[PDB]
Amino acid sequence: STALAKPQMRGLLARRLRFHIVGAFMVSLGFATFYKFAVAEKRKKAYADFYRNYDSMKDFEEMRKAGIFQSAK
Amino acid sequence: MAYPMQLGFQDATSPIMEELLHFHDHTLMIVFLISSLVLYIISLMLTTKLTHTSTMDAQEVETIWTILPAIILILIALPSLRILYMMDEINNPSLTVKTMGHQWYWSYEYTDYEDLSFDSYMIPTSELKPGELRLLEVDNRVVLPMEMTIRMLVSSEDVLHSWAVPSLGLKTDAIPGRLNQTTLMSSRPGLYYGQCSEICGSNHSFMPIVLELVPLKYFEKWSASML
Amino acid sequence: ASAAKGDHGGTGARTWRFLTFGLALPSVALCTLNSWLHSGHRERPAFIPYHHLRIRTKPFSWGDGNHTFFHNPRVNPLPTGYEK
Amino acid sequence: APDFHDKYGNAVLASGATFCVAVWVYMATQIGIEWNPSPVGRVTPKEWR
Amino acid sequence: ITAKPAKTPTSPKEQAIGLSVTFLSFLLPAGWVLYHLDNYKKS
Amino acid sequence: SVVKSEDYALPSYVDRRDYPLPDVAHVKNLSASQKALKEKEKASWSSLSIDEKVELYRLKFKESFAEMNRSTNEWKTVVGAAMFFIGFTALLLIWEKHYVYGPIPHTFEEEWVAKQTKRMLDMKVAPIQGFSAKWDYDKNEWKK
Amino acid sequence: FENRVAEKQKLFQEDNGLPVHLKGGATDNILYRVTMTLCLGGTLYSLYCLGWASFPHK
Amino acid sequence: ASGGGVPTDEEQATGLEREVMLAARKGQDPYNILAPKATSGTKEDPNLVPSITNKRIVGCICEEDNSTVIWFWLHKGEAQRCPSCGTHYKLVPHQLAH
Amino acid sequence: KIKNYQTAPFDSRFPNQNQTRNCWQNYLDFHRCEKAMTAKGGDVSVCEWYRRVYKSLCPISWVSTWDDRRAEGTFPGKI
Amino acid sequence: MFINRWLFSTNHKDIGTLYLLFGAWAGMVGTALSLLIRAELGQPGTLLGDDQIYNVVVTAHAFVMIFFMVMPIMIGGFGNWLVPLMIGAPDMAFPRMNNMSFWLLPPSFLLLLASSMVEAGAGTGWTVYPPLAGNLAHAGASVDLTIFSLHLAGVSSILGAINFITTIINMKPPAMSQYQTPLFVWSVMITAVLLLLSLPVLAAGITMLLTDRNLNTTFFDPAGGGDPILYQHLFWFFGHPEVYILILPGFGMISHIVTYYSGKKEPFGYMGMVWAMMSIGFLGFIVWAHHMFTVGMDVDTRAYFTSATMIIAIPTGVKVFSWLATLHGGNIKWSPAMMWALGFIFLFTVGGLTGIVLANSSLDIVLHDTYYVVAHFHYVLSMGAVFAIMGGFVHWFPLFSGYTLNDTWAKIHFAIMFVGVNMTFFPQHFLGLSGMPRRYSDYPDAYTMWNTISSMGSFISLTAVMLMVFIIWEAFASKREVLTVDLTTTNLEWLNGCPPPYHTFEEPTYVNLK
Amino acid sequence: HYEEGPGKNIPFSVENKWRLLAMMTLFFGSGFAAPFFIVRHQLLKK
Amino acid sequence: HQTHAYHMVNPSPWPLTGALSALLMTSGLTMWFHFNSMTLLMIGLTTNMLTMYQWWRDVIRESTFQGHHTPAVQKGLRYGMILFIISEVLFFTGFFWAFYHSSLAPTPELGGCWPPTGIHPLNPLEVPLLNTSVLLASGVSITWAHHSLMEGDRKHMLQALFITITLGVYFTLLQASEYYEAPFTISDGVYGSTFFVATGFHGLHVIIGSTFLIVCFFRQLKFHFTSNHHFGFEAAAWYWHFVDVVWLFLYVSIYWWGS
Amino acid sequence: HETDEEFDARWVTYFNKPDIDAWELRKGMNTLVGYDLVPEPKIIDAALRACRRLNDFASAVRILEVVKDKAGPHKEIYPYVIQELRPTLNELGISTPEELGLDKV
Ligand code: HEA
Ligand SMILES: CCCCC/C=C\C/C=C/C/C=C\C/C=C\CCCC(=O)O[C@H](COC(=O)CCCCCCCCCCCCCCCCC)COP(=O)(O)OCCN
Ligand SMILES: CCCCC/C=C/C/C=C/CCCCCCCC(=O)O[C@H](COC(=O)CCCCCCCCCCCCCCC)COP(=O)(O)OCC[N+](C)(C)C
Ligand SMILES: CCCCCC/C=C\CCCCCCCCCC(=O)O[C@H](COC(=O)CCCCCCCCCCCCCCC)COP(=O)(O)OC[C@@H](O)CO
Ligand SMILES: CCCCCCCCCCO[C@@H]1O[C@H](CO)[C@@H](O[C@H]2O[C@H](CO)[C@@H](O)[C@H](O)[C@H]2O)[C@H](O)[C@H]1O
Ligand code: CUA
Ligand SMILES: [Cu+2]
Ligand SMILES: [Mg+2]
Ligand code: NA
Ligand SMILES: [Zn+2]
Repeated sequence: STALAKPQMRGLLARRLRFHIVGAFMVSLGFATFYKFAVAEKRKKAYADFYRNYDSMKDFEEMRKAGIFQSAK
Repeated sequence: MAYPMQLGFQDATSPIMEELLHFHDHTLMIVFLISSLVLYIISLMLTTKLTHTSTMDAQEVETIWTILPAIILILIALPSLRILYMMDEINNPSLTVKTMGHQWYWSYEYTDYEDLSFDSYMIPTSELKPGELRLLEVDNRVVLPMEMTIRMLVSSEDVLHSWAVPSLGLKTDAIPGRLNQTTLMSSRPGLYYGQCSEICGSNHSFMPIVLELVPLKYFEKWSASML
Repeated sequence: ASAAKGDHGGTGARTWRFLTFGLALPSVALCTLNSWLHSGHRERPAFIPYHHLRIRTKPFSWGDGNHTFFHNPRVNPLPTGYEK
Repeated sequence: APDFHDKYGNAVLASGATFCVAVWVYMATQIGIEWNPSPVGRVTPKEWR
Repeated sequence: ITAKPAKTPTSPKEQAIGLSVTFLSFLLPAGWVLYHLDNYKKS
Repeated sequence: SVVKSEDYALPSYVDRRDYPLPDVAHVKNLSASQKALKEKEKASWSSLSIDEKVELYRLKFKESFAEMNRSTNEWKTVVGAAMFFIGFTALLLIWEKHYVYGPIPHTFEEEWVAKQTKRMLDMKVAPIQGFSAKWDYDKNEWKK
Repeated sequence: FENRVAEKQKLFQEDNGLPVHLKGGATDNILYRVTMTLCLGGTLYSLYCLGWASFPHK
Repeated sequence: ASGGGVPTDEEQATGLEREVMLAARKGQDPYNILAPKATSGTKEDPNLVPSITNKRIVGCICEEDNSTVIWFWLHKGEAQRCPSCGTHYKLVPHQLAH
Repeated sequence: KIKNYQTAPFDSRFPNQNQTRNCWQNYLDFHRCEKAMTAKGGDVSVCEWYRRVYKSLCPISWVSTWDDRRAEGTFPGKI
Repeated sequence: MFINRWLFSTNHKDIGTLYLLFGAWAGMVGTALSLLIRAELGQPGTLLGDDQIYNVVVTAHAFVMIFFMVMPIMIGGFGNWLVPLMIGAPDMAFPRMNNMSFWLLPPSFLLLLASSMVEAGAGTGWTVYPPLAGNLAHAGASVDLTIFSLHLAGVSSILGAINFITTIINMKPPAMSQYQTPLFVWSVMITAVLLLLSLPVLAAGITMLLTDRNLNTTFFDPAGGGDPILYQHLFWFFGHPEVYILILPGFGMISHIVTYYSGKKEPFGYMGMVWAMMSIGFLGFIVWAHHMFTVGMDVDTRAYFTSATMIIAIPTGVKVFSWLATLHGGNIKWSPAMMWALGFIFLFTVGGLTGIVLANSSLDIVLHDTYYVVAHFHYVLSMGAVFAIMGGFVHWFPLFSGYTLNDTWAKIHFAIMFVGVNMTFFPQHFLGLSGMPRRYSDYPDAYTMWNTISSMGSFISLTAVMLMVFIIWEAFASKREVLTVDLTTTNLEWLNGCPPPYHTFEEPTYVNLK
Repeated sequence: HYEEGPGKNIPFSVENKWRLLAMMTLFFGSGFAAPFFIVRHQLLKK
Repeated sequence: HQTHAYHMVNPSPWPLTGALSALLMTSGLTMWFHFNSMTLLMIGLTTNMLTMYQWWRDVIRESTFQGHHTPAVQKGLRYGMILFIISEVLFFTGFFWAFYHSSLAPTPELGGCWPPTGIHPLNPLEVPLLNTSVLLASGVSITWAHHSLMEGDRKHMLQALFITITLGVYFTLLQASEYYEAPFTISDGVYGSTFFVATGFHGLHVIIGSTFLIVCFFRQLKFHFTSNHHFGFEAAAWYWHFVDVVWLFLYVSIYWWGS
Repeated sequence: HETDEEFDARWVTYFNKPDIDAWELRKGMNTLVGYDLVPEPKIIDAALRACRRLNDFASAVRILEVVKDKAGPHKEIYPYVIQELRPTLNELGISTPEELGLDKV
């Protein structure tokens, strides 16, 4: 036989809380990172890429030839 | 216009609409994060058999939970108000167009040089031509020059309406006795739709707005042909 | 501002009666003279059918629908002008 | 003594799930509802003008 | 909370009756109007 | 024993794990043998049998901690019944479609949708991300 | 005038189980019935007027 | 300037208003207008709780400024203790003719 | 003086979304000017700017209503 | 005996029960109107008729849910039942005037149902803006009947508010300060101060509308020098405080229900919760023009209303985090009332956060008058005020009736309602961001998918509302009588038994000062 | 006095569950049916 | 038997009759405005008058005759009366807001000026200043009445209260005469709308306060008040000061500043 | 304020009071289990001996159940506390809940 060692007995709820609030913070940072990357940055880059060499007269000509306008045939 | 199953805003047609989309993305992350933190903390409080039911001291923790929200609000308000003062900045329009709301259709007046004005009514569903959009098309579109700063002035001759074009970030109420101004600048040619946005009686759902954005010289000839 | 009047050191009804007959009713008697002095009819102005006046968006619920509740023929024109 | 949930819990869970799935699938696919999904990857564009 | 057993127990069958009558009381009158809408309108 | 409605203002018994020693005993009236067992409890507890100890416990308390904390199968009934009534709702929606809704507009016919889709692409609806962005104007097909 | 409040105090305090709105005697009953008949009658009349006004007159 | 003719409460108050005015004149509080002052609350010196029946609700504000009040019925008999702070209360029934 | 008029310029007197008083003030200014001209024998062409600005800004129905009321003798603004 | 007891009541419990019955009946009317809305929108095209009949239905939906369901249940029903018992008072200060607050409601509701019966109804929106609500675009009696319905409801709540303030300030035990009253009592007092100051302003604005429609005044008619926008300011000077009036007694019940089912003797941070409710009541009077960001106001005025509106998130967050800290360490009892309160905490937080989105004027330009606003406010009303009401009703039903509910059925009811209201409102965020307007009887075809799903959601909530009526019938049919209740030392309203006698606290509690 | 106790502090009777079911059906049922009949009324008129 | 000081009121029909009178007055104004008939409205005004009369009669029975107004009951009624006055102050604030909104930013229809083109305001130094002196004087004479009552002086209480009521009536007759003589009407745009609706609600409150002082005058004649207990008189004095302060704000805002 | 050792010492002394009464025994255990801790063996030992002076065997057993319950999912805590109490359990003849079958659901 052998005695069982004394385990921690005090502040168990506070300890679990401390551990998980920090966990929740770390997650929030790792979500913020992913969200900036998958949504916000992606959007900025879609708009910057679209307009970089965008030719509005050429876009207009394609629309006009497709017959979409009242004012331009 | 909106497309089926759409989740977010219509793509931006104007730089101020572009600004709103990035400011929405910023704000929504925050919304995402706070809601998730709350849902998570809730599940954390509810998933243990350990208890602590005696009186708990509140002062320390209330500082965190006042100061961090205050900071998050200032991080939303700084860019929010930058954009607000941006839209308000002086910009020198090249053209002024008026629109008057009516039950139930919009009229347009372009009177910088000639007396050009006309009415703009929804195309009835039984008269749509194949490919045209139910409740959105009009008989006479609001033709305007692309890539130019336009002053739109909005009022009504009867009850309230409101003149909106979501892809340009626009919504200005149409109030009789009042002349409200907004500015419009499209980065691109094309057709940009909106719908009356103040309850105005039996056909509120059925008086839409269609802008037709084209090069200046096409706009001038169209203006002349509409006299 | 104390006013220019001046007391305390006891109290009450006798002082407020002194104020009622010594100050308040004299002021009413004075304003009553002043008023009944600038009284009696002033010349009614030319009628002009201004559209922000004599509003009628629905008949009144009394009379012929076109007279205001305490209509005074001498000084209140109708939408079409002073009465005959 | 077993209560209501011990005696009938499994059957209530099994049958309510089977029934719920069956009637939603049917309502969603068999009675002419137009969900109007995105055309993207689904519709071949056709000449309109 | 604790409480006494029911003074007037409502058996599974009686609950089925109360539930059905309660659902019918909402469903039938509205159903009758909505079924006859075309009659009210293109009247 | 028997709790009465007209005893509401008196201290009462409760099993709950955060109030382990309730304000009164579960059983206060004692039979002849139960009175003899309460006298025996004044002497050494080593001389009580296991059954006598369990009888003293059940005079003082109603349920043990393991009894009062036990888990139940109630969740099956709740989730199953909720799914039933959600399933019942789809019956109402089938009835509504069959007897209340008429034909939806002609703009949802397949050929209309094809033409409207081409016309939305010809006017480059949402050309940055939302709609026309997903069309390949070089290969004339939906982007992969 | 003379102060007859003590007489009203005895009247309103008489132990006859009457609620205060009827404790003054038979005139309270009359004024109560007149009030309630005009209220309930006027309410039926207001319903009649709704039924009338709920349909076009033409 | 002045004269009389206005009855006083002594002459004309009646009913409950009069009972309260007459009891207050004697330093008494049969209608519970004042808050009772606590004793030290020990078993030898319990708070004495008057009542006209066989039980009365006590609220115990255990420490000054606690926002939480602890409520329980106090019955005729042996002193009882507040279940949060233990201070002692004892019911003293009777009459309304105290 | 300043032709190639495109539209009414920004006016720091009326910098906000509500432009009703901009239209009204230009309509007034035009008609006041025109009365001051023609009267003193001078030329209405000097009032042209106000005329262009109110034409640009004002709804046709406001102008038309105000013109009718000036004719009827019921225009409430001072000219 | 019947008429003396139930038409001539001066008893706070019975009049509380009258308000509960009236609010439950109103709730079945507001539920039917909400299903007519979602039947119209549940497929593309026109079901009922054009926007007139449709917005008559939309307008009545809102007035019935707000004035005849939520305010009567929370303040008339739970406020009258609980407030006197929670302070040991023998009744309200003005028990007879209290009964007139109740009886003015059936006539107010009758006027509202008359408005919809005569002419073509009042299809104006619950904001009743002119000129659409004036005598040319809404000729005839409907809108004046709606104005009068609002006058009667306004008087009923103004006299109610006087009664609650007076009772709460004046009828506590002499040892109890206001910082020893429970949070639900603070929430009713604060809400009653908001009613007292805001209702007379709405009464003034709708009276002006009445005289513009019938006495040839021109408060809101530019032909006489009036301004339609002035009506909007007077209405929303009331209408913002009104949404805090609809939620505050819900926050007070949530604090009680969370504390009780966490097995705690008190809510976390009591004086912080008091401070938070008074700050939100105060800030709720200086923000109203966030309902008018597209009307053409000046830029600095839109900057101030954006910022002052956002600030309300601070005291509101204190309450949400304090409810979380109250669960923390609790011996959690997963009762059906607890589930309603946990649903409240999370879904109110979602709708408060979309409110924060909307406080941003530059973004609100594009979101205003679209379904994004509709999603915001149904998360705080159908999943906040309603969840607090169903949580408090299942919690206190055994006190009011003496009978228990079947907890399994009540959990099933909570599960069906939770799925149905999220299915109904969650997709309206997408409809609003992509630009679908409010108050429309039909939509362009692209909006079909989310409207169909939202309409399917509303039917699942209809099944929950029908099952709730059955669950209440079951409890009265089986008559399981309450025996003991936990934690009475910190929930005084239970200590007189279930139901309490008609007169309680005839002998007041004993509370010493020390 | 008035009756006190479970089932007696309410303006409706719960002495018989079936008669109760009828009254509750009429009560909630009339509130839920009313807006459908008003809509029917507004359609019939014109 | 209770051993608290609060008043359990006997069951009463007046809350239901007052609620029904409100339905009858509002459905009556509706029938008057739209169906050309005064019948419902006269029945509602009558039931409303009967309801107030019997309800306040009963409060006098409960207090003066039955003794239920202990100090704790009176203190409640003080709060009740203060809160009711606050709600009436907010009701007037909505009309003052309407007045300032329209006058501070006069629209083009008015001529873009205040007072509008075509409006000839009353001279504020004539009958309006007289009305101001009249209500201020009546706030001095009610204060005299209040102190005589506290000092036990029946005759001077009645004399000062009579004077206060006579000034209320004089203001009401002077106002009725100025309404008749005024060359503008309630249909004269937003100037006539704000003028008549704001001064007209104020005149109604002067009539209500004068009625209330008349009720106090007859109770005083019947000896109901003691030198220390007379809450009906204090409430009517607070309500009367309220009506005088609302007049002062109307005089400064609408008659003076808005002329 | 106080060390863990001082907290424990005050509780030991509370339950060691010779003439502790039944009400004080319940008040002490029902307050103590409100804290964020499982009570040390020496506190429980003194509460069990108070049970003995008050001739209450059942409450000694219930105290052992509440120790196990306050440990939540830390299943190593209760067996350690029983090991530390065995000399007192044997000396007082206290059976554990498990030895009585009262751990069975
Ligand atoms: C119970 C009802 C209720 C409540 C409580 C609220 C709460 C709020 N509402 Fe809402 N609202 C309505 C009901 C309600 N609303 C209704 C009915 C309408 C439309 C009226 C109409 O047109 O018919 C409306 C409209 C409305 C508008 C107008 C939009 C428009 O028409 O374009 C705005 C604009 O600001 C607004 C904002 C807010 C805000 C900021 C809150 C805030 O009080 C929410 C504060 C709460 C939180 C923020 C969540 C909890 C906090 C935390 C967890 C701390 C962390 C948070 C942050 C750091 C942000 N609401
Ligand atoms: C010292 C004056 C006292 C008033 C005496 C007159 C009778 C009515 C009394 C009520 C007064 C209150 C204000 C109601 C609005 C209008 C009346 C304004 C005061 C007034 O009497 O205005 C008159 C018009 O009256 C009109 O239209 C009369 C129309 C009369 C119908 C009243 C309309 C009903 C109002 C509904 C009120 C609802 C309030 C709700 C309370 C809120 C709930 C919280 C002015 O006369 P005029 O000929 O236009 O100009 C004078 C020309 N020489
Ligand atoms: C914008 C987003 C913002 C989110 C912010 C979230 C904040 C997270 C904060 C963490 C706080 C950490 C506190 C841990 C407490 C949990 C239970 C516990 O551990 O219990 C005790 C803590 O209680 C004490 O006193 C210390 C304090 C008093 C009592 C304990 C209560 C504080 C707990 C608050 C819990 C909040 C949980 C949810 C919040 C979202 C531990 O006992 P002790 O050793 O102090 O005894 C010593 C005795 N003395 C006082 C006499 C010396
Ligand atoms: C043209 C007319 C039609 C319109 C309707 C209004 C008509 C006019 C009504 C005038 C108001 C009359 C009020 C009479 C009240 C008499 C009852 C009373 O005054 O009761 C007193 C209590 O006060 C109390 O309830 C105080 C009661 C407060 C009364 C509130 C008065 C104002 C209410 C007016 C309604 C306003 C309408 C608002 C319009 C927009 C009795 O206690 P004491 O006086 O201490 O006596 C006890 C001593 O004797 C013991 O020694
Ligand atoms: C317990 C007692 C309380 C209940 C009281 C019930 C009273 C019922 C009697 C109502 O009938 C009358 O009918 C008149 C004539 O038939 C109507 O006049 C109306 O009728 C016509 C149409 O508008 C016009 O000729 C009139 O001017 C117009 O006022 C008006 O509504 C009313 O006087
Ligand atoms: Cu025009 Cu809505
Ligand atoms: Cu708001
Ligand atoms: Mg709007
Ligand atoms: Na539709
Ligand atoms: Zn205590």
